[PDB]
Amino acid sequence: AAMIXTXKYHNGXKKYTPFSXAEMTRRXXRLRAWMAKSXIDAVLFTSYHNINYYSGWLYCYFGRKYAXVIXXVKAVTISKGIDGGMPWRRSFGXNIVYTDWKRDNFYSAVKKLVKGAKXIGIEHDHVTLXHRRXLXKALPGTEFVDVGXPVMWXRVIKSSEEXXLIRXGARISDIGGAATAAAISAGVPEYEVAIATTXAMVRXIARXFPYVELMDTWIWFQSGINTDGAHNPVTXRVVXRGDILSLNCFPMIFGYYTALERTLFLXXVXDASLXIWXKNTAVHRRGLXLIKPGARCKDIASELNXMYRXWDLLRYRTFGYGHSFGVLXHYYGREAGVELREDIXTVLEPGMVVSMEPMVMXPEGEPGAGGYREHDILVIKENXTENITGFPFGPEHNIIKA
Amino acid sequence: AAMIXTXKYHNGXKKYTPFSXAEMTRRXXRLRAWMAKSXIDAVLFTSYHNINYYSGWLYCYFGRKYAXVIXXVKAVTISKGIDGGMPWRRSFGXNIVYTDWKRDNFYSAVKKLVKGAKXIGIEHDHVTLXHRRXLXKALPGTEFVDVGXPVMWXRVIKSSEEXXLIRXGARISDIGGAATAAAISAGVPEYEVAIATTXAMVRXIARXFPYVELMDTWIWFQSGINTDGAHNPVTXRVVXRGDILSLNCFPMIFGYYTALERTLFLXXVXDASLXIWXKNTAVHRRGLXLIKPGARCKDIASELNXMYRXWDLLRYRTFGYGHSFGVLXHYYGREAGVELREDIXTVLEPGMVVSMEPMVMXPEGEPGAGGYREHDILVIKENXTENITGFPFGPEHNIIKA
Repeated sequence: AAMIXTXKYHNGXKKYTPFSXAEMTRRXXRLRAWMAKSXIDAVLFTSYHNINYYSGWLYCYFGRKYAXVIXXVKAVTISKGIDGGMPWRRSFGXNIVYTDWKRDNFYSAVKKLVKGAKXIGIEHDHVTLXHRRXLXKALPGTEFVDVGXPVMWXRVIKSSEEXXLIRXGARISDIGGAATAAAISAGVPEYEVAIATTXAMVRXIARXFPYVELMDTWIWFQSGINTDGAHNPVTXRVVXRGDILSLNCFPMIFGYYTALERTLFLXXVXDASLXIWXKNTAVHRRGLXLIKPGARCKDIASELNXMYRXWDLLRYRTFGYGHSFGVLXHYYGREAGVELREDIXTVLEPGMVVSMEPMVMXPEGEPGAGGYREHDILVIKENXTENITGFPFGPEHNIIKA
Repeated sequence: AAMIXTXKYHNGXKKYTPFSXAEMTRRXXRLRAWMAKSXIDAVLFTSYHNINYYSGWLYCYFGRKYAXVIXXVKAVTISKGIDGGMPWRRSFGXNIVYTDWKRDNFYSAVKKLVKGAKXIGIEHDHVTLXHRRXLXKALPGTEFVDVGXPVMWXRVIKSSEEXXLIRXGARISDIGGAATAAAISAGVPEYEVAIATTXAMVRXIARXFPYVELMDTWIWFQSGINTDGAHNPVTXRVVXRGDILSLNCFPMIFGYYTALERTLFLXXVXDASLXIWXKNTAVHRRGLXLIKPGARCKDIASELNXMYRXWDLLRYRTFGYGHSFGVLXHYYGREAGVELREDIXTVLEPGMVVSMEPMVMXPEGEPGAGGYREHDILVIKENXTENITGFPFGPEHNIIKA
């Protein structure tokens, strides 16, 4: 007991951030605005993605509860004692800490920042059944309302600053892109290429920011059958001549995700594979033209489906054509509202940042067996969209003969 | 629709696994037993850690729903189209795939594998409120019971095979350790050290298995104020002579976590800092002796707390003395039932794998400012506990001069 349960130790000074004070305030005020309309007294964010969007700080889980409370006048994050003052140095607003000594210390903190609320917003899509039960025990008369979906929609529109940062990530995506290409050789293990590439981006990232946290940045370099799944982990498989390859760059900068995904081939490509590769590339080019303000997600997916249908490749499609960007990674975020999927009528609006990544996968034993995929990032504007991915795609440039 | 919604396509052949068929069957039958005694018809696992423990396969989230169903006769994993046949190649048992074409495709998948069930077990500590209502919308008269807690308790005990794998991780933790040490030097940026270390471990893992997926393995190398938080990310800060440093190794092998954490100093260490470091190491040696079968987690903590209370350092403790190992990582898992915290009365039994990692944090400006910590893993046996961490700890060895 004589041990501190909830105290605020602000160690060190606020760290650099790419986002301006106005940008961070804009976000926090967007919420207060939504609260005011839905009669909410305070909002309790708990996911990686929301806390990062609204505070600028990205937390490390390891089984502990984390959060951020926002009412009309304040904005506070709730980190654990294991994080010292890093969460305070990195978040826009205030920070408070709780310890492991008592099992309810976290709730004791949310309670302190929630004094008086009647209706509180929590993320219905991140809060578990257990967490909800413990929250009701901690906040007796509070009615919980969802803020998860509302944030998601508000996040689909990127500001110029977010836009600025994503543009910067795309650049690094190309730097990595160049490093993979240079590493490709018959005989080299996949993991060696990944190491070469990730190192390239980490160093590049470390160099372009006065201050920055090198985190989660990774590479997915797949060869042969490993290419049958877009998220397949790097393995120790040896790359062979002729193998179909998949270059995937994911540099994570201040929580924001950007990627570069390109199909490649070692030494040479066979007719069957070349055949499918070009057809997929053709769909890609068409996809890049369909991204425009006012277009419905499904319409885009329906039109592209046709081209595949002609070459009877439709049944080999692996996943949706594109998703929203911003604050997400492989283990958090992603605005489900914007998905280039057949039954999503969501309209594309200026400010959104979607991707075009057509992929088909052919089975083992089949000619051209493997996964084919190109991935570009487009910023939607008032009367068009800007493709910000520089790396070349297609047979004309990606048959690596090093 | 001329497009497949739920189909199973097993592209490739079952990959190698460190676990035997007996080991995996054991885990799946532990559930089947619990279900039988609690009258459950089927279990729907949905978390990273549970699907990995029971199927051996670690999925990639990226916003999609994943699962594994287990009734009395079958064991099937549910993966997305974007994953191709990788989920099948790594799953112990059957595998089914669903597509993005329709929003409920995943649900008709679980629906198919759950026919006739009245009581279904889900993970209440992982299922969101949103996920929960959708499951109720898809499985009408079905009653949901928690299976997360039951699994957590069953996983606290590690089999020999798991113990084997964990010993291999620890060995790799030591290689990372040597690599970090070799890279420490006034003038070098933190991330350069991190890269050297991670590269060393990834290469060492790729070399130890006929087949292995190189995933998530990472290093946290902290210097100066960045040592105030144990999970503080790598930054681009240049290391200076006399800086306190934290070496942290986390190799991820087939989803299993192991760790090596050691306090280090560059060139020299001041008297103030050497002072705190020696006492922390003292709390460490004592902690290693207190880990034995029969001990209650809370008793170990109360006993070590008294040591810190002697030197008036108790107020600087950052977090719990130790946790349980197994299928965990920074973004998933962790058996909450075994925490070396003040209010946890769990009795350590043979077969558990716990850590001993005392830490103290001194604020900026104070003498000795910084975060001090050591981390050893111990495999509890019938009559004692084996320390499998080999890298040295203490001032006698970690005042890096190079």
